[PDB]
Amino acid sequence: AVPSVQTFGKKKSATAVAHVKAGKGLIKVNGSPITLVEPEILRFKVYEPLLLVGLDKFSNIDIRVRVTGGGHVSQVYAIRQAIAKGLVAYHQKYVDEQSKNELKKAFTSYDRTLLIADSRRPEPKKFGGKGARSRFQKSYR
Amino acid sequence: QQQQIIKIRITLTSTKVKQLENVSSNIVKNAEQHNLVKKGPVRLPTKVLKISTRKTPNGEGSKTWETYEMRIHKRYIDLEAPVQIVKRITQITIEPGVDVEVVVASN
Amino acid sequence: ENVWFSHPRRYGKGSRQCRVCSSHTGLIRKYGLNICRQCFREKANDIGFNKFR
Amino acid sequence: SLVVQEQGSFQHILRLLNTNVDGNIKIVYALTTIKGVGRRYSNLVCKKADVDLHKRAGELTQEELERIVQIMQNPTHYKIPAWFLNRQNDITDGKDYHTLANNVESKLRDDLERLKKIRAHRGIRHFWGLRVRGQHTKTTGRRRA
Amino acid sequence: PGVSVRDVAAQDFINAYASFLQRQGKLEVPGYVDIVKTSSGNEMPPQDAEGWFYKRAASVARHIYMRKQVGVGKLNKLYGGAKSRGVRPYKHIDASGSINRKVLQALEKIGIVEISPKGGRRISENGQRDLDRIAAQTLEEDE
RNA sequence: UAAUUGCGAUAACGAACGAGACCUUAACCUACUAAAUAGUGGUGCUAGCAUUUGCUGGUUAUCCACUUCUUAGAGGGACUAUCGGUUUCAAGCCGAUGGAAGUUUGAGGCAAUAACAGGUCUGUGAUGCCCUUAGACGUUCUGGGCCGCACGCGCGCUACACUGACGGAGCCAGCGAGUCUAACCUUGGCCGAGAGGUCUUGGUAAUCUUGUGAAACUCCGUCGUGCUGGGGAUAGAGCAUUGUA
Repeated sequence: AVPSVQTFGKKKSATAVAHVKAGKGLIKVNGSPITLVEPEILRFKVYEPLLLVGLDKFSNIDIRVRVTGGGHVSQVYAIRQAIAKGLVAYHQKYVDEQSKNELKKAFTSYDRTLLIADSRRPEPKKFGGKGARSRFQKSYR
Repeated sequence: QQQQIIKIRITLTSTKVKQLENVSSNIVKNAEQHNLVKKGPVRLPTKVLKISTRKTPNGEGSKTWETYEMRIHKRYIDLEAPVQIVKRITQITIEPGVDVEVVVASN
Repeated sequence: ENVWFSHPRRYGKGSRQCRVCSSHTGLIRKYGLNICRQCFREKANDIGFNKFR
Repeated sequence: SLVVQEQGSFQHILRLLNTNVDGNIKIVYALTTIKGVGRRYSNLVCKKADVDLHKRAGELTQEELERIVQIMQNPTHYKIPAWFLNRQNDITDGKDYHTLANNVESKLRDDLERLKKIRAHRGIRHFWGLRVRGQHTKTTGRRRA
Repeated sequence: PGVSVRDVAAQDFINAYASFLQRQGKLEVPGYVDIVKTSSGNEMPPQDAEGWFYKRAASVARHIYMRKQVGVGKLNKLYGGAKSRGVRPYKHIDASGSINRKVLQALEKIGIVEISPKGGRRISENGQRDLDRIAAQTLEEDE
């Protein structure tokens, strides 16, 4: 009756709403930060998308997302690379042109599954076969 | 209201072609003989939830075997028909095996 | 005329024997089948046949 | 918290349950060291004796190491439930006969002489000397058997 | 005034609020502590042999917000452990349910935790006050 | 070279099969006038701070539409190409590697040719086969051995550490049954040292035991490597489960 659309947008493996909240570099959404995690394993792995690229680099970008889907391991292994792509590529309107060109040329010799976003999607398989690496399960006679 | 249109989603589900052609020919000839709106059905990627009772205990030897597969040909109708004839489609052509999910959603 | 030809048979392997051919396998009570392994091959079109993989 | 300032009250090896004990361990481990008593029984009598775990062999000398043994022997006059332990209502009258040091290796054969008197399978399998708790040993048997 | 919805953490919270509750005197000990194994899937009881009830209390005290509600059917699972069936592999087995139910009931009677609708537990107002402001004050003190 | 695969000449010519003959794969469409269990703006006010609107019930024909993950049908990608030599280019090697794919497209399936004194006569009354019914060539019946070991062979693990421990987040995977005339029946509550014991909740269930939640990982205070903490195929007392047992 009314042309009321939900602003459906895409993400790595989930849905999103296409209405971003601009701000003054506030990496949070109004009641909770995410970045304070302290895992004791992947610390340098999370510092890699930022510490090698530029320490703060958040004077002109925020992350404003709430999505329920995908997975937790996918979330940790996807959102950091996602904002890395946001800060190195989407910032071409803002960041220095020679700086981003140097960065892309530096990462051309760095694409070793460290600057790759998780493009994984859930898929169902069919009943009748289960094997992946070993053999199947069949009887004699 | 009188002559309500709540649009319970009729869920056309069959196994064999003798019943599939039966129900599909039935609904379309019903539409043809009481002059329903001209909007026909198409099939679907069928709603298969994987459940089965396998009897293959131990894996010795080689494979001289088939595939355990079956297609429940759950299809649908894209139309704007009344809830009345949606109910009468279930009332007539009585055969146990056709399921109808109670879903108030037209399109 | 015999009195002692009865015997308790309600459960366990001693009560329920095969129905296929007086066979010697098939301790599977799926849907009350209790059908043999050669008998599953005697059965024709219950495998869901199709070959791509 | 607490700095070590103890003096030379640590003495030679003390006598207990007709054996020797190491003078380089907490008293709870010193009690577990003795046959007839283990970890849970040891710490049970310890935390029922209400002694802190920061005390070396200087404290709890032989004269202070009798309250513990006596409350271990007597669970009656102190409200020791004696059902958290194993042995209770075993064979005699119903009374809690808590396990003890020499009592165990003096009573381990009353059940056995009972069993071979009755001539049960637990007696005759033991007389054969084969495994008794129901494990199949057809193939091997090199060193024991 | 600038204080956000929460300023809570886990380890600072535990090892500070344990002594805080020891100062406040809220023991709520179930009586038969330090006699039991404390789990059906552990090797021995704890080695301190005195109390350790705040070690559970202040853990659940921020577990009750890190999860929206706390379920004992999953708590005893998460506290389960490995056990050996002799000459067999190690199997994960659930922890005790008796002590979990008893400490949960003890804190329910104390009035920190509370049974919420739709199945589960929520935090009462004393715990909510312990969550927001005094946690920030304690960590700003000890940091 | 994974191949009777390409060049090339010839008593050679033109034809099928093993691969080629087919499809499931692995990180796939701003895609399908496809469904209320997987969810998003406005939100129905906030019960966590209630002024720092994301949210708690999506106020049980429940704030609407739909798939953007539960159900997957199409056509579509990657090919050594744009570089040079390594065959005279007619094969083939490199690195700029180009991503739903530089290993043919990783892993999977056709028993192609024609044979085996090969396992199945004891497999469905299947083969010119030796013998019977009263002492049935024993159909059935009271039960129990079918795991007895002087011996060796064979795939499977419990340890021979300061790697044994408390506290916690570590939990990111589809997997499977259900009375219809007998055992699947609670996520939660309560008792217990614990096997375990009782209730709205599960017989037509994506729906209820199932909202399947797979496990030890880093840590410090302390004991603490030893035939002792490294454990239990070894022996004893009591607590009960599935099963007449």
